[PDB]
Amino acid sequence: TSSDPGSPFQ
Amino acid sequence: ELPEGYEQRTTVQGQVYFLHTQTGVSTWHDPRI
Repeated sequence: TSSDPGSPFQ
Repeated sequence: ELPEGYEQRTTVQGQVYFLHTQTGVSTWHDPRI
């Protein structure tokens, strides 16, 4: 439950 | 199962993204695969 990146639409 | 370092993260986006920040892994693919 720890992320630095944004989520991809690819 | 995964190698240690990855957390299993899922977004309401309906897709899972496997994150492991040693070297900043942000990926669609299961890293064990």
